[PDB]
Amino acid sequence: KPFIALSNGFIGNGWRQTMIAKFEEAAKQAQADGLIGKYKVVNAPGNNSATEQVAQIKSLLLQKPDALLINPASPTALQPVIQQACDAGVKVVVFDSAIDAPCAYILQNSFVDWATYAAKPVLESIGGKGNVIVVRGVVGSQPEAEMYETTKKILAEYPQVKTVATVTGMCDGATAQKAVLGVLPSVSTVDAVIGCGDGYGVAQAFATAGKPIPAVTFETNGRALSYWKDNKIDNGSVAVMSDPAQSVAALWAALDLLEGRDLPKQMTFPIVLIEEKDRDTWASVLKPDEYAAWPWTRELFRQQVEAIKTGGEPVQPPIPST
Ligand SMILES: O=C(O)[C@H](O)[C@@H](O)CO
Repeated sequence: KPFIALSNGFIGNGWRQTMIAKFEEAAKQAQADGLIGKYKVVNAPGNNSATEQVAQIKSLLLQKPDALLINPASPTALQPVIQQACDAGVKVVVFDSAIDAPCAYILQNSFVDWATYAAKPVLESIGGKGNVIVVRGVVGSQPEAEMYETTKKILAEYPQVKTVATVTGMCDGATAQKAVLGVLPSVSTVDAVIGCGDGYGVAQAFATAGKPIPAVTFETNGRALSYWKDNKIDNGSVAVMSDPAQSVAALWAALDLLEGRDLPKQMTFPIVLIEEKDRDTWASVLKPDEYAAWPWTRELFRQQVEAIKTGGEPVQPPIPST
């Protein structure tokens, strides 16, 4: 039975921890079901560092995986080892990123849509004027770079909005908290903070400074959703992120690849946008540290692939009630 290896370029935020947890739960079940024989997760430590991930992938290849799932630390640094994996007969699914690795299959989300849903409604909620802080995501990664360009583009459409600081948050609340706290004493009143699923941490910085909580971009986790409700935050705050369960979809892709099935080289799967009407539904199911994730079954995966191939309607997976 196949050996599925997963190499993850950054583990220092809760989204990535949910992404691993969902993969490991799905893999464990696949193993019990006799669909796979073995699975392994390896995380590169540090602030999204490609050099150690490349080394880790080479150590994984020595164990002869049948498929390798990769969340890449860099848009470019993994290309040679990806080709090395393919040359050794390994099926390679790059997920939660789009990179120019010709032998790999790409399974991503629309980072552009995410960045737009995080920035545009937030700027509208402050009347297209005022002061904002930009908190960047997983700097060094391809999705972060794409989203930052998108955020700047949207900001350019609102001339009366001033960026009073840019910092790096790594889509991690505590990291964002620390970086924002660092600049608050030096800046004018802040109307919004456009970040990467870090709004709970951003909010704590403002609370520590005794300043009113701006419009923020929350984590799609249980704790942020509850904070949003319990303080009845009604100030333009939003909750949108990519799907951590891209890892589970990548598992199903790998297994289909391993039995000779054809997949598109590029696949766009859906992000997780939590509009007001969906908050309580998600909050009912998510543990505090658990990020919202689509429950991909092998069948739901195949449906989405069929929609992609045929250009049909994106599958809108169901919010789990359990
Ligand atoms: O760590 C994260 O939040 C994710 O990888 C995003 O940067 C891309 O979906």
